[PDB]
Amino acid sequence: RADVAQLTQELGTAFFQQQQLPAAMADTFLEHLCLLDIDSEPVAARSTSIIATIGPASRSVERLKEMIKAGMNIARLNFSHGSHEYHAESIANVREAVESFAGSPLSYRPVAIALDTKGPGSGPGLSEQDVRDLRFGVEHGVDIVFASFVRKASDVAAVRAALGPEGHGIKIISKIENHEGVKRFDEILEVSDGIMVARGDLGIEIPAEKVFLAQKMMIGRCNLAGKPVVCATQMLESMITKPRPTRAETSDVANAVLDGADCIMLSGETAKGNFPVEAVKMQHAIAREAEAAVYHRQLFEELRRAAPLSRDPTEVTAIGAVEAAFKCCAAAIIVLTTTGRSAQLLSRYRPRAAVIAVTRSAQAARQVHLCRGVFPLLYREPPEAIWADDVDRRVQFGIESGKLRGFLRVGDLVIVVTGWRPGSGYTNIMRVLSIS
Amino acid sequence: GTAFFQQQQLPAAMADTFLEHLCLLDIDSEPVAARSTSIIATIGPASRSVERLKEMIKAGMNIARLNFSHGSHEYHAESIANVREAVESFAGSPLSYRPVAIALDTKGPGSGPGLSEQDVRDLRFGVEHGVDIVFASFVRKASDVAAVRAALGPEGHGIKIISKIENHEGVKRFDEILEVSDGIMVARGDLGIEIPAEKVFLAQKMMIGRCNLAGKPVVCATQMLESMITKPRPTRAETSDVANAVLDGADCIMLSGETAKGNFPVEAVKMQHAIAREAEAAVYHRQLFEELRRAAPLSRDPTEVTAIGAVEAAFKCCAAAIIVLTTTGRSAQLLSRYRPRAAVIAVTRSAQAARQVHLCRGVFPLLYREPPEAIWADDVDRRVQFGIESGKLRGFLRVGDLVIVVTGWRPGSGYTNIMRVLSIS
Amino acid sequence: AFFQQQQLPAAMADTFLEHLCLLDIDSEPVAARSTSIIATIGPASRSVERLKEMIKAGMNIARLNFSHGSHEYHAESIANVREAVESFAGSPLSYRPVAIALDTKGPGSGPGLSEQDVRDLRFGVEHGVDIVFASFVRKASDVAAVRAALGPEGHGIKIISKIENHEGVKRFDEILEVSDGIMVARGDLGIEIPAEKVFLAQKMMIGRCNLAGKPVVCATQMLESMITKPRPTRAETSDVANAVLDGADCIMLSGETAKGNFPVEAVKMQHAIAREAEAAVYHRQLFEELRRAAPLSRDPTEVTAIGAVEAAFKCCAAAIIVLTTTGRSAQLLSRYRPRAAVIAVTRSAQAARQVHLCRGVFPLLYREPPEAIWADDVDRRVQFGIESGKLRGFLRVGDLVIVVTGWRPGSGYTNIMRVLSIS
Amino acid sequence: ELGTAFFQQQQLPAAMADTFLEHLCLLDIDSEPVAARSTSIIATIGPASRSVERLKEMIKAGMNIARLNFSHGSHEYHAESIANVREAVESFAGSPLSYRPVAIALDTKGPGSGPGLSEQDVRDLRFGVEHGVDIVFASFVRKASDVAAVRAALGPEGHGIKIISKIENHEGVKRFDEILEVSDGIMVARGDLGIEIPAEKVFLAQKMMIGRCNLAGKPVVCATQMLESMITKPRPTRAETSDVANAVLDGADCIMLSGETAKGNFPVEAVKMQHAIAREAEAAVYHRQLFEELRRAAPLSRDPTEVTAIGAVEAAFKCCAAAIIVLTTTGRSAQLLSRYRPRAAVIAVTRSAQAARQVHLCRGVFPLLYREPPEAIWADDVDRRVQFGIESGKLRGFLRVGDLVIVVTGWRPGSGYTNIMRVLSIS
Ligand SMILES: O=P(O)(O)OC[C@H]1O[C@](O)(COP(=O)(O)O)[C@@H](O)[C@@H]1O
Ligand SMILES: O=P(O)(O)OC[C@H]1O[C@](O)(COP(=O)(O)O)[C@@H](O)[C@@H]1O
Ligand SMILES: O=P(O)(O)OC[C@H]1O[C@](O)(COP(=O)(O)O)[C@@H](O)[C@@H]1O
Ligand SMILES: O=P(O)(O)OC[C@H]1O[C@](O)(COP(=O)(O)O)[C@@H](O)[C@@H]1O
Ligand SMILES: [K+]
Ligand SMILES: [K+]
Ligand SMILES: [K+]
Ligand SMILES: [K+]
Ligand SMILES: [Mg+2]
Ligand SMILES: [Mg+2]
Ligand SMILES: [Mg+2]
Ligand SMILES: [Mg+2]
Ligand code: NA
Ligand code: NA
Ligand code: NA
Repeated sequence: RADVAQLTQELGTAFFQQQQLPAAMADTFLEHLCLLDIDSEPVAARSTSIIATIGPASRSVERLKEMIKAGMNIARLNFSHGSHEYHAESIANVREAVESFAGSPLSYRPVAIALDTKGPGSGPGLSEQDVRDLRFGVEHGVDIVFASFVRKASDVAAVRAALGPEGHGIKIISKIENHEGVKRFDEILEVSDGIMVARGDLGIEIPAEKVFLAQKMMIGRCNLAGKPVVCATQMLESMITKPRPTRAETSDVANAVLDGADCIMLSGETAKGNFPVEAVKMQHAIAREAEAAVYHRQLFEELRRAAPLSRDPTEVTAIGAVEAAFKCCAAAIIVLTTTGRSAQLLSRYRPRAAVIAVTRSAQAARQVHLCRGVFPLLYREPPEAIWADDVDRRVQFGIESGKLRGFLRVGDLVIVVTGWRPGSGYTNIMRVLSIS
Repeated sequence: GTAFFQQQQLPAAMADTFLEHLCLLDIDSEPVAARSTSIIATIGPASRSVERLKEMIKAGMNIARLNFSHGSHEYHAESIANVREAVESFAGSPLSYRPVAIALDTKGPGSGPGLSEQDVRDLRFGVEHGVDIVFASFVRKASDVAAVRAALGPEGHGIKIISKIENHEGVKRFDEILEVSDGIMVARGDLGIEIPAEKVFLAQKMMIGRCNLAGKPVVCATQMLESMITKPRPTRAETSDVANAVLDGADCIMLSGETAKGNFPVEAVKMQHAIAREAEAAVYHRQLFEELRRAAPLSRDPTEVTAIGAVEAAFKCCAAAIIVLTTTGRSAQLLSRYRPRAAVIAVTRSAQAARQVHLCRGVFPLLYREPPEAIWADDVDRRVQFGIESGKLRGFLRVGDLVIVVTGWRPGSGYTNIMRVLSIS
Repeated sequence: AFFQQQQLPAAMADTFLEHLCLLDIDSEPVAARSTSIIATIGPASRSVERLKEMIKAGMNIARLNFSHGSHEYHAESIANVREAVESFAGSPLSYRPVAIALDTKGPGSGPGLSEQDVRDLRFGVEHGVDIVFASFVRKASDVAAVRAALGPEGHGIKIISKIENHEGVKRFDEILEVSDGIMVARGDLGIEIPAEKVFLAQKMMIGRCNLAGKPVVCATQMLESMITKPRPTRAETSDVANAVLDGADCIMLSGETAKGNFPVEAVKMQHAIAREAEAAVYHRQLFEELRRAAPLSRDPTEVTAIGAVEAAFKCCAAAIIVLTTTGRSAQLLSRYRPRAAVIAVTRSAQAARQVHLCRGVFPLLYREPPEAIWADDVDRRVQFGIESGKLRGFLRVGDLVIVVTGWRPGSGYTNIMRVLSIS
Repeated sequence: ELGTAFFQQQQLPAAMADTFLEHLCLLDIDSEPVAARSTSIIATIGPASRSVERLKEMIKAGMNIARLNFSHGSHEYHAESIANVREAVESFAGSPLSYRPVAIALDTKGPGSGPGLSEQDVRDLRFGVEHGVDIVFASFVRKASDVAAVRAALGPEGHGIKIISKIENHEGVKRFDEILEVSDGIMVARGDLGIEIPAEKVFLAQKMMIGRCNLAGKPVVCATQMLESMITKPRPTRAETSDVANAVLDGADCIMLSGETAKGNFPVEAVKMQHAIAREAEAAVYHRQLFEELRRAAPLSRDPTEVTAIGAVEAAFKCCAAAIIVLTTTGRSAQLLSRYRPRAAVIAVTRSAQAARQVHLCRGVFPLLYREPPEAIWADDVDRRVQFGIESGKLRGFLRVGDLVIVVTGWRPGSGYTNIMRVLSIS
């Protein structure tokens, strides 16, 4: 207790009874489980992003507005079904629903658009349909590609080549769907931006009883590499027909978050099901509960022990900022980022504190949804004449959005992460600030 | 030789952190050990046939659950007769005979504040028909367990009482309930309606952790393979749920509609068996054993002291099994609480203890039928040899394997105090 | 080559046992010596010429034992120490501050702070001593009497309570609470309690001081045989190494420097052993345990300190440069025992002297002209830390350093940590 | 059932701590040691400690191993020292409470230069075999071939003599692994080591060698200048008491006295001081981390003696066992228990007088020489030896009725079959 006694006197016992903080303070994983409390309410914003597949049940602008409000962060377009005209209309509807909230930039929630490819089929690699669909993606400015049936590093290179010179900024998330993809995982992760554990095909390609081993291994390896990992397929399957999920489905969603997944996905549940909005709301409710149940004490210790020494100032600042956030129970870590990289490096240490990422790049704001606990804020103001004042205005924008979004209150401590000069790659500063 | 350290997730077992353990999990590393998490199958119209029950026993069913929320006493007496006929059909080959427990799951208190009159009648029927376990519905406080125990009367003292936690009050009063119960059931069906659905996993993980700390059996129940009531293969969420219940530390996993009324009762049992085997090999024993040891208090009880020594010895040599002689099952339960990787082969003359020890993870009961040898030390050795011969026939043991043998210094329950390292010949 | 030195193979070990197995006599220490050396000034070490050699050998704190000698004698010792210290002031990038500590005679027959101690404490204030080593502290009220005897002009003097008997050990927690630090005074402790129990008292007190983040001094008979012999015994080198491994902030020399035949050699020996022992510290366990035990805090200096030490370990930072007025920001970094040297840039001459009490804090006294813009003044003090660090061998071009500063002037506002590449 | 007082003695509050830092913070000068002293004391025999009367006082003070330094004195001088040690030891053979085996160790002059074993070392090693010494402390061992030369010189009759390799220079430290592999144990010979390598590096060599020996399960001796000032002064310095305590905390199986007992004015007081400090330091060992690390670092084993030893040590910790009674012919089963550093005393019952003397090299092993004729029924002979261990334990203060003990035996007679651990209640 002496390690939390002064902070308990200052913040109160009510603060320390919420968000599974009694379980967080435990000295062993066993004691942590024993202290999990159904009466300990989650307080933090939901950190695991929700990917919802867009289809006939979730295509209308009106329905998409409800889905964004329910918690959808990434809209998935499954190119296994529908024409280019159909998907272009889905993209337009998503963009219309997203831009309907651009009224106030303080609450504007960016939504990424992901293109999920049909796949190689009987072919040994990049199909002609995938080449056409990937070209459509670049032309329509998609943020992410979920590349189907990635079996080796050369499959990812073929996807990158098909995106051409104009699609260099698009994130490639390799879908691991068969035995070869699992066995060649390391070479695939090395050349990918992230991974999707595509359990539908994986569960038919390898014995169904082995899928959890592949899922846990891939999530662990992605967490170690600091690259986003998506858990997908049949997470809330029964909700395609019923308004409430089974006990196995709620458990699966909670366990994907506890495993370390950055994102969780909905397929038939939102694309064609009877309750698309309810499915998004259910993933949101479970992820909030499960994130608070993460045993950060061991996770942070293990991420530090396993991660190699780094001479990169962004990485060095990120670990210092996460350590500082844990020391004071910081409400948030506000970070300025051009590409999303500084926010991704904070996310890899899994802080309890929300990572509020302030960026001018609309694409980076959408793409950072791939990183757990990163809350993107799109800054729209033109640059100030003095650079230091432009940095300060962006930090204040993060604070004001954080106050109005519920993340921050007067009296809270926040960690602010910035760099010494303009441009990407120069993050090197960490500040402890009292919110006024 | 060399292939041995490739199997049963041994590369992941040797890892220095839980994160690296996860990174080393291999879909090609085949499980070798026998499946340690017991399977409880609910009996109903889909699974009452004596011939279908024989297939369920072969598939891996260890405990037959009788749900007294449906059917009369006449119905449940027929279910018991059918289970006993199917189980006893294998008694002609003692080396492969698998005991099967019979559990009575009560209707519950309804709108009442405690033990119902129907529950009193059902509990007496349970004693009269010799059931091994009671799964007491809606246990909300310690007095509910005392009322169940009193309704079982003087003749039902040996029946195990597994308290079902199904509502907010049961979760909040968990410690006082566990203290007076033989074990717990995380009854997720009612729990998921009584508390928010998104909070059930917290209740399940807490209860399993607390039962593991207390060394008392814990059952994970309801909708684990729900889609298998009508489909031949489960969903990805269902296989994950079964695997995670085992990784959480559940001693038993259960099937309800999947075996009582569904079209795939045998396949549901086979699926739980296949998943549990994979998940048990994926347990990070290095941390689990260390934490169970650190949390367990010092003990002056020789059975408890021998059990921790035997489990430590089994991990040191990668023992294929710990062979234990037991009258009540207690010596096997105390070995099970330290979660050894080695199968705990429990040799007993008590048909009831043989059935009840299925509640304890990794305990493989063998019912010894022979009358005692005149020389007690020779009778103990004959039982150890029966454990070895059964283990060999069932694939648990081979010549060259090391086994830990746990026995006592005198006849009768409560005197376990010896651990021996034996090479299988 | 980098990873072969300063016991880095042993530092990477997964257990304390494997760390011991990987210790290498060929792995040379590269970091500057972090444990301060306290040398007792007496007939063998009073000359200005001798004191210059002692400062060069590694003496950081000059102890005046008021159990012997008059006020006139000690005033002359103080003047000689100050003359020797100030003779190196011509090179500001290499100047080493040296603290002056007054070790009291003690209560004797007990009851009441001695009238001799009242006079000696007033002498200390008048002569501007940095530290008081208060003899035979048995309870919190003894520290209060020492503080009261220092008066209004002595508020800034650090009180290091000497634990010398059973009562002091038993009432340790209440003593530490009101003291700036502790001295494990093994001479009297070894006569007051059984000789074979002193190591238990030493290890307990060092552990509790490390937990509290307060300085702890190991003292007496560390290199005893060096009073008459040019080389110490095997037990003496082991004792010095083990005091550093136990977690002592300072190590002391008494008769070895006050009256011995080899005072300079004794200082050189403590310096050589301490540097080897500091590299042999198993930081992986020490940092984790200190981090887990240090309470959660909303004080920005405490929050910045742990973030800075974590960042330093992540990049193998050559140093943590910190700006400090009172020494507090450097003390809060020192409590986490970084491998990186804590270079404390200060304008206060007294704070520069007193921070030698905290392990791994290298004080630099800032004497460069002031800048008109506060932001430029801070930057120049940071560049001074870099320049002094380069000259002294702490830093080289290409090294990474962690820089710790505040958002406004004055003490108590440290809240910034920056990762900086040298040149 | 143990009482409250039980958990306050032998640093049990510090033993229960969750971190090493918390363990240090909980060390208590008022928490009295209760266990018997486990670190053996080696005393060098010389003019100050040669008389039968002085040796009797040294045995009473705690001397377990008598060291004969063949760097000085003739074969006739050392034969008289050996006879005096044996006379002093056998003078207690009447009283079971006072009789204790004492090993005799021959410390060689060394190679000086040359390319192999010196002619003097060959003759001195032959003298050792002829006079039935238990241990050889081989001076200036630099490589594995130096150990093989000592092993060869122990002739056809002395293959059972333990070779403790003395590491005294840079080459010995650098070639440590190959030396330890072929040796029975190691001596950290700090006198020469402190002249051969920089004085400030000796502690690194000491801690490294003790750690590697602990990992290998082989005895390690800390030697030279431990209580140096006691050659002329009746009490040691603060650095000397610290050095003894830290050698025990480092993991040394034995501690040594050289000039302190060979020529000093206070030989008996030096032995008493080492006994007093070792008892305090053994209780201060952080067993929770030590056992966990020894467990994690030691490889998996299919040797039943090793498997039984770890099970027995785990069981001893679980019940706070007063002792682990082990039957051993060569000492190996006691050595394998000792490597896991139990807090419980390891009472080793043996018929071998040589094994009884030699097991003093292993920390926490209390040898009991058994001389009853063998029973016709082997199980009866085993039971009689187990009860001999219990009754000796009761007489010596290790055990009382109601205590729990762990008993380690094998399934058949002869060395190499240890495979049984039992939990017994003392009646
Ligand atoms: O995370 P990224 O892509 O490296 O961006 C971080 C960069 O953002 C900043 O904080 C602000 O940069 P800009 O003013 O160019 O937007 C830089 O100081 C820092 O290098
Ligand atoms: O586990 P339990 O019920 O305590 O039974 C263990 C008992 O079994 C035995 O091994 C054999 O006893 P029996 O010969 O009476 O079957 C005893 O020595 C021991 O006390
Ligand atoms: O360690 P201390 O005593 O709190 O001093 C730290 C202070 O030093 C500074 O870095 C510089 O302050 P000054 O300009 O007054 O010297 C402050 O920003 C900070 O509050
Ligand atoms: O430690 P060692 O030399 O292997 O001796 C252990 C041996 O002692 C015994 O316990 C008793 O053997 P003996 O009857 O031959 O003395 C054996 O069962 C065991 O193999
Ligand atoms: K697809
Ligand atoms: K029921
Ligand atoms: K004094
Ligand atoms: K010699
Ligand atoms: Mg697919
Ligand atoms: Mg129910
Ligand atoms: Mg004194
Ligand atoms: Mg020598
Ligand atoms: Na996110
Ligand atoms: Na089972
Ligand atoms: Na000993």
